[PDB]
Amino acid sequence: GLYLQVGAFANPDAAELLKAKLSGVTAAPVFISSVVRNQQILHRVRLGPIGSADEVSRTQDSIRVANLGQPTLVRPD
Ligand SMILES: CO[C@@H]1O[C@H](CO)[C@@H](O[C@@H]2O[C@H](CO)[C@@H](O[C@@H]3O[C@H](CO)[C@@H](O[C@@H]4O[C@H](CO)[C@@H](O)[C@H](O)[C@H]4NC(C)=O)[C@H](O[C@H](C)C(=O)O)[C@H]3NC(C)=O)[C@H](O)[C@H]2NC(C)=O)[C@H](O[C@H](C)C(=O)O)[C@H]1NC(C)=O
Repeated sequence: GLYLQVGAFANPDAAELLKAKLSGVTAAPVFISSVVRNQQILHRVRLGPIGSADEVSRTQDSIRVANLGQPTLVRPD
């Protein structure tokens, strides 16, 4: 499965809001992965798993149309 990251935030409310907005533009699962980085909590807003490269492309397009960020492929850890 393929995964996108749409943003990463120190403010968890910003991450939750972006997650909620993304659910309106994609059918793929949207989730927050929070990690410790540089002595702070970083809330990463991600989606997937997406089943194909073509669906990834169209999902990136939909996110840009919605002005929700510049989504990039990531691999989960
Ligand atoms: C190759 O390295 C990887 O590059 C990635 C490049 O995309 C990088 O991901 C990005 O990481 C940056 C931080 O480094 C992250 O930026 C956040 O950007 C948003 C804007 O989209 C900020 O939000 C806005 O802030 C302004 C005021 O500053 C507000 O007025 C505005 O309302 C905010 N917007 C929203 C929607 O709420 C955000 O700052 C707010 C204040 C917050 O933190 O809550 C920035 N955060 C930080 C911590 O700086 C950007 O979103 C993110 N892009 C994507 C697509 O994920 C990778 O770094 C991230 C952190 C990661 O590792 O997961 C790079 N990876 C590594 C390992 O270096």
